[PDB]
Parts: sequence; structure tokens; C-alpha cells
Amino acid sequence: GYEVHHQKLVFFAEDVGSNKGAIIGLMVGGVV
Amino acid sequence: GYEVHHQKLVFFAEDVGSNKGAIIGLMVGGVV
Amino acid sequence: GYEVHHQKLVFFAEDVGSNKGAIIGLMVGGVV
Amino acid sequence: GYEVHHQKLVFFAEDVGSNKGAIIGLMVGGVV
Amino acid sequence: GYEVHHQKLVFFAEDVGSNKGAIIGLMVGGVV
Amino acid sequence: GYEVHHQKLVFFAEDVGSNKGAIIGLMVGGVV
Amino acid sequence: GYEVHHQKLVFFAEDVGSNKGAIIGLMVGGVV
Amino acid sequence: GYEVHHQKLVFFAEDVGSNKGAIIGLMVGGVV
Amino acid sequence: GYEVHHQKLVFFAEDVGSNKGAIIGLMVGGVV
Amino acid sequence: GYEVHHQKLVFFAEDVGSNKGAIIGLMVGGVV
Amino acid sequence: GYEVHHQKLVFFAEDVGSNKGAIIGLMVGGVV
Amino acid sequence: GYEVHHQKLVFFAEDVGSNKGAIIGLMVGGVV
Repeated sequence: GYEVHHQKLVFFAEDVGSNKGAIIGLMVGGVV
Repeated sequence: GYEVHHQKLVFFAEDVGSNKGAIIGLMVGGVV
Repeated sequence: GYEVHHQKLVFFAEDVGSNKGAIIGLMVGGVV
Repeated sequence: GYEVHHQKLVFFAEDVGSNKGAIIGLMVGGVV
Repeated sequence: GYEVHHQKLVFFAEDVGSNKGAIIGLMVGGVV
Repeated sequence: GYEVHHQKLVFFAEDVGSNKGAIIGLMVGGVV
Repeated sequence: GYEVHHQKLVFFAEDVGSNKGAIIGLMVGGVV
Repeated sequence: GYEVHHQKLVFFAEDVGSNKGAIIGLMVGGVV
Repeated sequence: GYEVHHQKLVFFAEDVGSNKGAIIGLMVGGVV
Repeated sequence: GYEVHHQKLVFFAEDVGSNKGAIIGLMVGGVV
Repeated sequence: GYEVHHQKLVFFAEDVGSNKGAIIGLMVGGVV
Repeated sequence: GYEVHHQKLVFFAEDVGSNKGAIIGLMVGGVV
């Protein structure tokens, strides 16, 4: 059978989140 | 069974001269 | 030209530069 | 021979809602 | 008993006024 | 004997009768 | 400046029709 | 001198019927 | 002549049926 | 002795059936 | 007579912390 | 002397013990 399933997640541009001070948090349960 | 197509989710914000203090919280709780 | 259930979400923001610390609270659980 | 489809969602804002200090609470769980 | 169902939803907002503090509260969890 | 076809929807909104401070509160769960 | 008193507000929601996809997408910003 | 107060809000959703999958997306950005 | 500010926001939800996956996507910025 | 600045936000959800399906993505911005 | 600033935010869900399954993401974008 | 400022943020859930894991992510770039 034929099946397609994919996605894309991009979070807006803004005042870059450098280190010390600003911050970016990514949480992904466990790993493959 | 059922067939589906991929999707896309994109947010974009323009800021004059990146810098100090931005904060992003992304949680992807899921399994392949 | 075969098409199935598809979607797309776009959030675009263009404007000078509000104050210190923008903030993204986003959740992408997921399920089989 | 007939296929189904869904809609497209676009939230576009100029002026109101600039970078730095803005707050987006967006929930994108998943699909049943 | 299947038919094509698609559309486009675009929301454009823009208007000089005062102060900042803007807030987006959107729930977009899958579809029925 | 109702048929479904494509369509387009665009909405443009200016100044919110009252100070600034905007607030987008929408629930986009499935469709009727 | 005017004196403001408190009050009590309660809401109860049930679903008839059939089955129930519950969905609460709300924005509770604030008012001057 | 002077004194101020706010109101109280209570929300309750529950009703015998079927399925589940609940989704709550909320924005509560404090306002001065 | 002292500043006074209190509040009370309550969101309660429950429903049998089947499966689970509940989803909370919430943004609670802050205050100045 | 005297009232001051306070708040109160309560979220309560009950879900059985399958293994715990829950996905919480919450952003608590904050202020300097 | 010193000003006091406090808040109370609480999320109650009927589900402990099982194995690969429940998922919680919390981000506090701010500086002491 | 120095004004008082602190808060209370709690994420809690109750049900069946179960085993080792569940998945929680806390992001807070800051230093005393």
C-alpha cells in the first residue's frame, strides 16, 4: 500500500536567544 | 486503511538587530 | 495529481521591537 | 474516485505583536 | 460518498495605537 | 443533493476600538 | 479611580448531541 | 485611601457520553 | 491606602469514553 | 496584617482508560 | 508596611509519572 | 528595607505508581 507521513515545525524569528540570559528549551521525551 | 499527506507548521517574527533576552519553550512529547 | 488530507499553519509577525523577552509556549505531544 | 481535503490556517499580523515581549501559547497536540 | 473539501483561512491584523503587550492563545489539537 | 467545493476567506482588521493590547483567543479543534 | 468590589462567577458545560471531543481554547488576557 | 478587588471565575466541563481526547489551550498573560 | 489585588481562576475537566492523551498547552507570561 | 498583591490559577483534569496519555507544555515567562 | 508580591499557579492531573508515556515540558524564561 | 517578592508554581499529578521514567523537562537559564 502507499502511505505518506511527515511534518515540519519552525518557531518564528525574533530577538535571537543567545547564551547567558535569553534561552531556548527543547524537550523530547527519550531517544530512539 | 486510510491515506494522509504531510503538513507544515511555521511561525516567523522579524526583530531589528537580534540581542539580549528572548525565551522559547518547545515540548515534543511523542513517539515515532 | 493525487491529494489526501493535508494542512498547514502559518503565523507571521512584522513590527518594530517591543520590550525585553519575547516568549513562545508551544506543545507538540504526538500520537501513533 | 473522489478525495477529501482540509483547510489552511494563516494568522498574519503587522504592527500589533512585535518581536521582544509578546506571548504565544499555542497547542498543537497531534492527530487521532 | 466522498467529496473534496478545502478552503483557505487568512487573518490579517494591523493598526497603530499604543503600548505593546500582545498575546496569542490558540488551541490547535488535531481534528475530529 | 449538496456538493462541496473550494473557497477562499480573507479578513483584514484595523484599530481595535480601545487602547492597543491585543488578544487572540481561538479554539480551532476539528470542523463541522 | 473608582472603588471596585469582587463577585462570583461559575460555569458548567455538558455535551448532548453525541460523543464528546472536548476542546477548551480560551484567552483570559485582562481589562484596564 | 482607596481599595480594589477582582472577580472570581470557575469553569467545569463533564458529561456522560463517549470518547475522550481532550485538548486545553490557554493564554493567561498578566496585565498591569 | 494599600494596593490590594487577588484573583481566582479554576478550570475543571473530565470525561469517560475511551483512550486518553490529554493535552495542556498553556502560556502564562507574567506581570510588569 | 494587610492585603497585598496575589493571584490564583488552578487547572484540574481527570483521565483513566489507557496508559497515561498526557502532554503538558507550559511556559512561565516571568519578569526581571 | 512593606509591599508583598506573590502568585499561585497549580496544575493537577490524575496521572502519576509512568514509564515511556506521560510527558511534561516546563520553561521559565526569566532571570532572578 | 527590601520589598518581598516570591511565588508558587506547582505541577502535580496522582494515580497509579507504575515504573521508572515518565518524562519531564525543566528549562530556566538563570543564576543567583
